[PDB]
Amino acid sequence: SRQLVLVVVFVALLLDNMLFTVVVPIVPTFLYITRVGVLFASKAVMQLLVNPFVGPLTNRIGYHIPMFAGFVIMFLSTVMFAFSGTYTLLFVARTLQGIGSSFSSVAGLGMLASVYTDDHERGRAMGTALGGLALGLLVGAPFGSVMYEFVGKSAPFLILAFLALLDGALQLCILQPSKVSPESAKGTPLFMLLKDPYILVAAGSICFANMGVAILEPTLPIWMMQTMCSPKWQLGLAFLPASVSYLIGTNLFGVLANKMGRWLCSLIGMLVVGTSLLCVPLAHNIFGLIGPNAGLGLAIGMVDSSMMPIMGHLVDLRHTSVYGSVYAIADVAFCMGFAIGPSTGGAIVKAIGFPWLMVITGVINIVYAPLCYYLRSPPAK
Amino acid sequence: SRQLVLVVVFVALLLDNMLFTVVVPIVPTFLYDMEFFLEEEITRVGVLFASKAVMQLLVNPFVGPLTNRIGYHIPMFAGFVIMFLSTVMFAFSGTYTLLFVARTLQGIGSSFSSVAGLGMLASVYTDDHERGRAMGTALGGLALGLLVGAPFGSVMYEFVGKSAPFLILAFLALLDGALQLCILKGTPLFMLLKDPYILVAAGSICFANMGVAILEPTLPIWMMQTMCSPKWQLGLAFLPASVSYLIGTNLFGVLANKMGRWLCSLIGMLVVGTSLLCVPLAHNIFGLIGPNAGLGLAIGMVDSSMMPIMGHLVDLRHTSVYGSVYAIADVAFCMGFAIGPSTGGAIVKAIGFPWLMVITGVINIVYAPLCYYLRSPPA
Ligand SMILES: COC(=O)[C@H]1[C@H]2C[C@@H]3c4[nH]c5cc(OC)ccc5c4CCN3C[C@H]2C[C@@H](OC(=O)c2cc(OC)c(OC)c(OC)c2)[C@@H]1OC
Ligand SMILES: NC[C@H](O)c1ccc(O)c(O)c1
Repeated sequence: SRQLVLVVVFVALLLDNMLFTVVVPIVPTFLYITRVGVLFASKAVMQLLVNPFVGPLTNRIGYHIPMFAGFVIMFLSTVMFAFSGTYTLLFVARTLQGIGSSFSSVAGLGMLASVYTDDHERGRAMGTALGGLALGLLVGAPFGSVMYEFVGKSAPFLILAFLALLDGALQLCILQPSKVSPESAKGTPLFMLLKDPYILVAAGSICFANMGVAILEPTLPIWMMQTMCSPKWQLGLAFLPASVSYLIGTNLFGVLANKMGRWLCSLIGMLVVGTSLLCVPLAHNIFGLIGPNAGLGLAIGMVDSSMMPIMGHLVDLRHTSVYGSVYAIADVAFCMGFAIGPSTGGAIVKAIGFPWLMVITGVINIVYAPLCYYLRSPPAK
Repeated sequence: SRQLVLVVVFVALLLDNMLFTVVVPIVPTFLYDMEFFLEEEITRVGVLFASKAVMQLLVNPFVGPLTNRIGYHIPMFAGFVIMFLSTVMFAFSGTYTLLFVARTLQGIGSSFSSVAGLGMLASVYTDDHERGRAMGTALGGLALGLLVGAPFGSVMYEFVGKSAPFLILAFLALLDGALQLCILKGTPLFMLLKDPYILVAAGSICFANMGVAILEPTLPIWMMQTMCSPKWQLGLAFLPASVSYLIGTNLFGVLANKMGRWLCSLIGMLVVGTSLLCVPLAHNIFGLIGPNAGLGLAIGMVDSSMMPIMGHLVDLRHTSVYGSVYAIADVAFCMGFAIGPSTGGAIVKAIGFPWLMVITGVINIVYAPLCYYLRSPPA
């Protein structure tokens, strides 16, 4: 039944981020710049304030009930999006989407770590989970775009709700969301784990790579309109190479980094993240961003697939075998990088500028890259 | 004949590089043989290896006016003589002090020979494209000397005794003198290190070359301490470095201009740092074929991407001469070979060699973002 758990996480993370990326191409057309920016950040902020309360929560109720709650909140958010047509209602739906995604991500990654106890196999299970995440990000944009250009606004949200119902049936079949079972092992407190430089280094690498992508997310279209003066239909396709490379890289490197070397995988991934971010503000046309964006996506996939099991290896080597808090910290890094991007990108660009922002991010990644060597062989307990 | 000057300069540079890289795997073994504990003498070994760089740095400014005053053949002949004494002293020295004098003489003679021979080659070939054919051939001979000398002394220290390779090199030096025996300005360097762009390029070259500069005095001792390899493999381990450097320099001289020189230099510095980090984890001679080959390829990348950048920087702003790119990278070379081995003894005494490799790799990686300064430099 171990494989069956991965199937849910493949589909749980598939649909959780499908609404996260299907709402972007329907909101600015529907409501028709700062006001729209704060809307997207609602998922990031609200999940950040709930992650510390979710980590220890999984130590007493298990990963099943939080996942079922995330499913329920997914259903409610998508159905509310299907009907609500005001700024406040969309903000509430976004906040619900963020909180439910918090449960879904944390519980899914924790249960994936728990049910897989071999580092080599767990480096491929998480790789395929991140591949499903990349597939969801790939399919979110064209889905909503096409069925808003044709079927109607409530159509894609209704279809996603039906797929969520299928997900609930699947979780009733295999995940068993019926009873609360506390974890036998007592996880270490979060503020012990924040004092461990190894977990700090891993979380920092993840947070800095995802900050490199997150800052690029909203800031890139503004730079495109300012410099290249390009139509709208290909702006979403601009990030398509990055997401495709992320999917390919997460699968391949979940296969490969176990034999390549985890520390080396993270180091080279951060180095290519830095180099790609340096080269990104140098492109003079849409074709010029295929290379740097593809490299950045592959690098972020490398960092994710190499540090996602590295957290489990660290917690198994030093701390106890309770997995909620470490992935709570990792998702906190993810979500903080997500939050810092859109709410502050305009101010950062107006103050220093996009090229200097990318240079700063890339230099931080490069200078931080050697610190990943600290995880080559962390001492045991 | 003009080709005679080419062959004599080729032999001179080849012999200089051969001596430099043949003193590498013999001095640690030679010192160990006398006693039969190298952590106490590592500092003196580093100072000995840096003596040539220090002495060359001291004597470099005088050679210019010295060459102007008396000519080229006499200082070039002086290099032959001092190299002969260096080879003979290496063949017969038994104490540390004698070897130090031999290395200092080798440095003085190397400076004399290199400067005088390159000046004579420039004087004879006034085609202005010839140097590109003749200078390229001379540098290829330098690369061949680096390729051959390191395993040479490694190969023939357990087979033909101790002074055999040095005697052969002295005999070749006699042939080099015989070949030459039947024969017949702008922007001084002190103002070329006041520009931050050229300083960035020179620092890149020096920090990339420091990976091998530190390796030369301490790697054979590390091998004899941890792996217990045979005495004819210590100089063999540097064979992958030479092969990788030749492959990388050719390939990237072909291929670097299309992807951008700054990107090639940045990637090369990053891979230099990664390879120097990977070096301490090698657990046998076979394990070092990967990291050492990668480090050699990385240094070749850095050189092939920096030398054209140095040429462009010198041409756009200052008035460049045939040796401006040679001089600036040379000063980086001597500075690296003097500051690496000199502080290497102290660093390995305080902390292990792996920490030294980690430190050098970290400096290279952190300096790597500084290569953005050279992306389209403006007057
Ligand atoms: C030692 O003797 C040197 O110092 C030469 C080499 C130094 C260093 C090195 N030592 C080793 C020792 C080993 O065993 C212990 C094994 C491997 C290595 C390697 C591999 C890496 N490496 C580089 C070697 C290359 C030489 O430099 C040039 O070839 C050159 C080329 C140019 O144009 C193309 C120039 O510009 C016209 C120029 O002038 C500035 C110089 C350099 O200086 C003459
Ligand atoms: N884990 C998500 C990752 O940061 C990412 C990669 C590529 C993207 O186009 C994206 O929106 C997010």
